[PDB]
Amino acid sequence: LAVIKVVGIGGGGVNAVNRMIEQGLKGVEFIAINTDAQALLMSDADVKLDVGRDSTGADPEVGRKAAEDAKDEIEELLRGADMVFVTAGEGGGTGTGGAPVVASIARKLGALTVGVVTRPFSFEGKRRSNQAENGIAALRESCDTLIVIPNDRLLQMGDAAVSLMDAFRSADEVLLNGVQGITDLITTPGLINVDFADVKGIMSGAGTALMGIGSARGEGRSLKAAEIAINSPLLEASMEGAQGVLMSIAGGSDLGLFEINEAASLVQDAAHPDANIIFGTVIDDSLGDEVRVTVIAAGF
Amino acid sequence: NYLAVIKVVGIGGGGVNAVNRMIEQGLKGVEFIAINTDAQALLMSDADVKLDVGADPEVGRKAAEDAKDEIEELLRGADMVFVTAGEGGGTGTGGAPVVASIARKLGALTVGVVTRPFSFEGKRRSNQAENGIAALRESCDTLIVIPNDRLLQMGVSLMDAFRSADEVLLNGVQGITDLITTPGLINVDFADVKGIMSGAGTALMGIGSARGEGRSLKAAEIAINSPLLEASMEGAQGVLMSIAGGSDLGLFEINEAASLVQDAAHPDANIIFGTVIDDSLGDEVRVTVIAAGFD
Ligand SMILES: Nc1nc2c(ncn2[C@@H]2O[C@H](COP(=O)(O)OP(=O)(O)O)[C@@H](O)[C@H]2O)c(=O)[nH]1
Repeated sequence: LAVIKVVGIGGGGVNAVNRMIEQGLKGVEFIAINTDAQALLMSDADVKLDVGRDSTGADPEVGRKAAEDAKDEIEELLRGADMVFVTAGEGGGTGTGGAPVVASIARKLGALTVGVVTRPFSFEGKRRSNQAENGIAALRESCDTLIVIPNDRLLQMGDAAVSLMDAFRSADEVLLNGVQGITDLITTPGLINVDFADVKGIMSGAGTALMGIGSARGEGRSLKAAEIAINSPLLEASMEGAQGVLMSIAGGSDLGLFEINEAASLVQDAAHPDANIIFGTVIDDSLGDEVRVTVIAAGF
Repeated sequence: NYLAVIKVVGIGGGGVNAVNRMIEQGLKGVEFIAINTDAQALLMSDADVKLDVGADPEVGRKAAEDAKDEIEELLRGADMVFVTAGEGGGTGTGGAPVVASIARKLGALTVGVVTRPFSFEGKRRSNQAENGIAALRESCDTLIVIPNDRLLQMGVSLMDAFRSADEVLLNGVQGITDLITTPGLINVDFADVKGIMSGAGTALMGIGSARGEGRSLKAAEIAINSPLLEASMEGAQGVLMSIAGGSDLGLFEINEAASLVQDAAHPDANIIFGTVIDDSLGDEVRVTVIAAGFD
């Protein structure tokens, strides 16, 4: 029985986590870390830590110092976790600076440490994009796996008439997608069981990674969802280059092995010839006639 | 004066986190108080009462001392106060002795719970772990010391080690409070608990669990021999034992467990014995033994 903790650090990460709770992500403890006591009052995370109270504003250095000052505190909150996720929106001060610290503390404790962060949209300014660049380099060193989701690419998906708040709600969703895609294999498996040891085996020290999501209904759903996942703009066409791929397919209890397999086979065929691919399934009884496929691609 | 008022104070990062666990597990019958002692960080809490008085013990000590009146008003009217800094060090280790002294001067039965870190954790300068214990020992009626090293002889990986420490910590409070607050076939008189705990000094704890036939005896045997007890059962002058179980828990089996602790305890020992009804345990029995004093 694995203990999984998901940490949302910074305003973006704390919003992603709330979205995760609101969408019903199960079998994980949620921890919100931020430098603003108000925003935290609003979070529905299980643990809420307010850091850098004296210091405190989009300065990654302030946020690193604020997490580092609270290092013992954070470590006490994490202690006992087999798996730790660190989600944030790269670019600001709290998530950018703080994320690597929370990651390093989890990795030091020997928890499978997975980072799940977004790159800011280009329209947000070259200062943020730069700070996210440095943020992700640091975070990379602290995580077993770091999935980086480029927000610009999210605009090539969903609606073409999306406002600025919906854009960021899509960022929340996709961060949920990345966490759920993995944790659900462990907490609520289907016919094909991929357990903590398995996920640990493929994602330990796998490095930098991208994700692809796809979903569909009705005839040929599993092939359709797999195909969308593998061609996802978030994967940045780098699928056929990946050395390690974890693939999760979720559907109701009625999800048969034939469909599972079809998706699996399509994915294999698009994958690198020497690719280590693990296929797992998820029971999710809320999905109806829909299946969703998540692909995590690493080792380029 | 007739429904024990029990106040559980978690102080510092590790203390509040322990209290939040207690709320999360559904610990009944007690009032929860969260005291943040750090200036730079606040761990939030769903505790009934919260006081933010904010990695040095000295810093915790002063901030607790500065807030002594507020703390005293928070503790006024309690019959029993628990105080813990939980796992990890920090300012809470400094603040704990203060809350404890305030509670004792108010005339409450003051029980501290403290943990000794795993040796693999290393040590921070000035022996501040051992000093936090000595200061808390001077301020408490009874200090329950949990030596985490002993956990690695119970039943272990690193994540289990840490999770076990948290679980036994919660039990250092729940084991005794449940006895007091939650009915069972054999109930205890608070005045007795106060009799064996008042000015008792250091105490150690032992836990045990078993299912099926001979469960009460098996769990009590595990609890009485617990490595956490550091075999202090022999010399112990004051012993509390509690058996938590479902409603069907038989008087005979209950009595066999009580008999066994009496044989194992020192001849001159005070023994307070009782059961708890917890219908969520199923076929399981959980025993807790608190051993205080020496021969
Ligand atoms: N997922 C998500 N990302 C956001 C949200 N708001 C802002 N962001 C992104 O997160 C980046 C950092 O902002 P924020 O997390 O508020 O900064 P911080 O709190 O100082 O780390 C921004 O540049 C955006 O790309 C949000 O509501 N949800």
